[PDB]
Amino acid sequence: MKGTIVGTWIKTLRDLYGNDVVDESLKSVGWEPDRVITPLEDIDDDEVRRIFAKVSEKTGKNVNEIWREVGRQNIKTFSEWFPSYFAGRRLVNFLMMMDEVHLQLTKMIKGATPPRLIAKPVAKDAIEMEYVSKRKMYDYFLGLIEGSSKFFKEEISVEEVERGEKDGFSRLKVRIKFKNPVFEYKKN
Ligand code: HEM
Repeated sequence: MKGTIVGTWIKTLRDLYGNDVVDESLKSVGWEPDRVITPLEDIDDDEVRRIFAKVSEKTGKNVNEIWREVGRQNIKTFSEWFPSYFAGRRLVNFLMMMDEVHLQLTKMIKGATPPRLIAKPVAKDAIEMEYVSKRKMYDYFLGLIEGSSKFFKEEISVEEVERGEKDGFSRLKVRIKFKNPVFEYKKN
């Protein structure tokens, strides 16, 4: 997992559960105190899993609930650390550019496996976004979407269209419907 992104999760976990829980969890995996992660750094997915397992143990909360809460709260963290991706954008534009952003931020990582997040308009007021990744981080995915709605102050309804798993890849397709129209038909 891209290091700086794990960095956002650490900050978000501190916001949710406190420095004691987080410090203890990072200590359990040998994380240097006040460790600063650099842009080219990659952090083992298993290390991330172990950090979250410790937070779960200490807070008594199920790991899936933690990922859901982290997703909901991490958008704020992203808006502070990566402000350029939010400036002058509407929620629909933000969501539609995510697939490209994830490809961009993982390009120079050995064995890059970013999640695919292809979104496609399906109506004047809705898009279908399909999460595809071997990591099966459904709760985090859904949480970020909810947090994005809150950050952009644009109400949406989210319905699952379908989910599945094949050859190690998990997929979750959701239909995101906006209160007001966001698209209009134009000649192709
Ligand atoms: C400006 C905001 C965002 C940035 C900069 C960003 C960046 C990233 C990056 C680089 C990773 C690491 C991937 C890897 O190392 O393979 C990641 C993970 C992830 N991102 Fe984002 N992300 C943002 C917003 C979102 C949003 C809005 C969604 C979903 C609607 C999303 C869904 C995910 C998921 C589910 C993962 C977890 C890894 C996986 O499932 O395979 N991200 N993000």
